[PDB]
Amino acid sequence: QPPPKPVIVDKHRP
Amino acid sequence: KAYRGGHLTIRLALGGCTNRPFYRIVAAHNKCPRDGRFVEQLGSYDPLPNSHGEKLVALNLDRIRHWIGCGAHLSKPMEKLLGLAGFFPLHPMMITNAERLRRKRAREVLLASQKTDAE
Amino acid sequence: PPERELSRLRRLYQGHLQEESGPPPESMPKMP
Amino acid sequence: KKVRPRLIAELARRVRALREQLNRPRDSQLYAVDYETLTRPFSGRRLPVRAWADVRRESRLLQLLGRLPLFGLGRLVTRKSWLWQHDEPCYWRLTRVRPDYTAQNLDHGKAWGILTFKGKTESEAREIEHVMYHDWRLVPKHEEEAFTAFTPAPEDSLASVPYPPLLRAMIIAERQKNGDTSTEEPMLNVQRIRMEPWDYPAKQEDKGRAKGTPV
Amino acid sequence: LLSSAYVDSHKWEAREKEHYCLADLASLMDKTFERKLPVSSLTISRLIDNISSREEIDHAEYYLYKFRHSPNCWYLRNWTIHTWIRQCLKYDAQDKALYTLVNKVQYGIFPDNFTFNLLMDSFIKKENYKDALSVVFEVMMQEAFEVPSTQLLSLYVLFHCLAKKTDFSWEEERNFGASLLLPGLKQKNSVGFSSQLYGYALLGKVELQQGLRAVYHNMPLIWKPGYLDRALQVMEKVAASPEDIKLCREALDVLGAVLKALTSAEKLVEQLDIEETEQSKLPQYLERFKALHSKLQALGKIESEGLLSLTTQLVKEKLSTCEAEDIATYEQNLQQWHLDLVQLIQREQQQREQAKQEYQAQ
Repeated sequence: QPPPKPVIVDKHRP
Repeated sequence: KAYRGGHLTIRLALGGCTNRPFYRIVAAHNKCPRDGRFVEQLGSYDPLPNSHGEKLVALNLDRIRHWIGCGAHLSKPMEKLLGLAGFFPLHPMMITNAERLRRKRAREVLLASQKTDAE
Repeated sequence: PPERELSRLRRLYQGHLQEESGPPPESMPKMP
Repeated sequence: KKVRPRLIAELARRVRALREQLNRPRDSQLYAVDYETLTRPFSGRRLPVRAWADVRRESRLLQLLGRLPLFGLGRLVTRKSWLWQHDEPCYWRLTRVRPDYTAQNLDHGKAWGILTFKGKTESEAREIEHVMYHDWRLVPKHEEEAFTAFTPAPEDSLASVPYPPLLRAMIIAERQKNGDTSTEEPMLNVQRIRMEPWDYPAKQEDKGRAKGTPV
Repeated sequence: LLSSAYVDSHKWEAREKEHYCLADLASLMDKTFERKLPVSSLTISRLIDNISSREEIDHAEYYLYKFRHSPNCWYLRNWTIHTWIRQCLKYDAQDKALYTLVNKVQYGIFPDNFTFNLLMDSFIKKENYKDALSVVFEVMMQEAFEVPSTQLLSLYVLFHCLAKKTDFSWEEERNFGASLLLPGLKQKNSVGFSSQLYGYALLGKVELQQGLRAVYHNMPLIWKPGYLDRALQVMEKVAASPEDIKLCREALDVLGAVLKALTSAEKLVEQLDIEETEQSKLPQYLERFKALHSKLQALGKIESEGLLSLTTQLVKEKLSTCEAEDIATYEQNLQQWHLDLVQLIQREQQQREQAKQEYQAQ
């Protein structure tokens, strides 16, 4: 069971 | 010397010389050496039969009852000496070993009978 | 010991059991 | 009476104590076991032979509790050894569970509950021992009514036993010396002695923990 | 099969929700994780409640996974789990809801009975019986058959899959047998007793072939042998019962087939040698079954209708009553959940204000 891949997307501050 | 934890134990301290065992019943700390410091000697035990064919055991019962009531434990051989004396009930190992010895000799009788009868 | 208790020990110690022993002789045998 | 103090001895004592808390090993590390070689990677010590069969078959306590809401609070958990040894229902009624968050599967930790050993229920909940053992089983809810069903048996605990032969003779001899004349046989009040089964759970609170040295 | 009122999400969307940015909450949780500090149950709840996109569900999945691996994992509030399922259904993420449900150990997803019906119904509405089957298994694992609505929905999906399915694996027989035994005991009617008879037949087959351990290992089943014996006891109970209780012929045929198949055809002993093994009792079971089968047929205790046909009629009669009770209790939970959420917000606000005032004094 592979752990979830941490993905971060920044859109709050342009 | 103040050991970490530990307790008093009534055990046998071996004395005498080589091939001449002799045990002194003492009340000493658990962590102390076998023949080291003891609080109070509570008797003696001579495993070798004397000229009368007897094994002499000395039991300072008044002091033995005192130390047992103070929390002193008993070694397994000491619990058998008390059982032999009748101070304590017979230890289960003494009874169990007696049963095993009877079984061992019972099988020896069957082997002896077969040798004589068959041959 | 009861039969059920003996079976419980056999299940508890599978593969490491000795021959069951009956009651010991009432008296100590001697060599003829 | 002035003696040169040992500042470093006190300094080293505090440092070791602090590091043993900051760098304390976790349950997932201490009690991890390699099921192939049956050895713990933390210390490299082989498990006892008699425990080999149960390790590969049964499950740890929090292995079952990791698949239940609230970590299975209020449910009943038993052990395979208790099932084989005792016909009477032996189980724990869980009250508090502390999981090990460091574990990937959250299959390690501590738990508190009410013990019911051989049909006798303790009044107050206390900590549960042998949690890390691969011995636990989970009682189904529908089977709880039949499993929890227990009927007490009348007590036939002997209260008086004969004295050992030498002690009885001395006690009787004491009576004759003092002038007392009676034919009653002295007996021991073994009724007070509450003999317990050797597999009765002990106090997990008073039990220690493995050291932090890794291998 | 659930009514539109039952699956209506207007009540959930009408909750007093405080607006928060996902990125701000995600950044806040990252700093706490780096410092190896516990994460409050209020913080994770705000993150789940502020899901507003399909992409945001993937980001929330990671933090939900991380919250399961946090010291405050046990404090995962129920409404957060219910919101998580609601968000997944809202943004066409049923697979994500199922994936966390299958990995409940890694995510802490333990929905209540009301939420399980919503997730199961979504697959039924789309005729996704393959995914609905897994949900029923999750209910079996979590033992969430205490609400009659869940029991009826589980029976409908299970029996529907049984008709199409022909080849059964030993794991599947254990899963289907366990998933049918649990709702059968709760339902005191013809379908309920048939499920007990049908479920025992599947579990009994695994016991003799795959061993007794495989039946209850990681399963909500007893370790006591005699699943085939308990199958016969169901027939005996029906034989002495009012005319309402009947056993479907399909369940009887399956049990008879299992006995004949077994009759025709690691190494640790878990049973005492004095006790008779289940294998040696197979001829006795076959003789008892034939006598019971003749007795039940003579008394007219056999129902000619199929399991799916009779279950469908049963749903049409009792589902509506069960839905009304669940909806009212669900409304009470929403009122109860709202009060608890306010208390957590107030507790944080009082602590934050108290922290600042003490900081100013210092």
